[PDB]
Amino acid sequence: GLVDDFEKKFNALKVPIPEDKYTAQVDAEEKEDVKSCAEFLTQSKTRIQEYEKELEKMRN
Amino acid sequence: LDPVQKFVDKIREYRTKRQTSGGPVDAGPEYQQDLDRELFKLKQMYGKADMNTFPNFTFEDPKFE
Repeated sequence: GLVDDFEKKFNALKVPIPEDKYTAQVDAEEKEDVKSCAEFLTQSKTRIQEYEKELEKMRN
Repeated sequence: LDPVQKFVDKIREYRTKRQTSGGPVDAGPEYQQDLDRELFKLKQMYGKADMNTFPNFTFEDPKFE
């Protein structure tokens, strides 16, 4: 019963799925949002405001 | 073929051989030697494990490039 032994053993042997120990990207992302996202966007908005304010005057 | 037929003589000798139960008939120590040799080539082909046994598995971690 080698074959029987093996067929059994083969089935209902559950091969492990590899741990995803690798999504530190999620983190490196959230980081570059501190960075890119807020910081840049905040300054860009403020610059667009003044530009707009500067076009304000010029209309008069 | 007509004389050529007279197969008979071959069978008889087939018969005495086949009628013999005690390993392979008229051993000669070489048989084992050759056997073992080919038994060794197959080890080379199929691997160094106990082919009587179900296999162990330790899997490789994934790899990134």
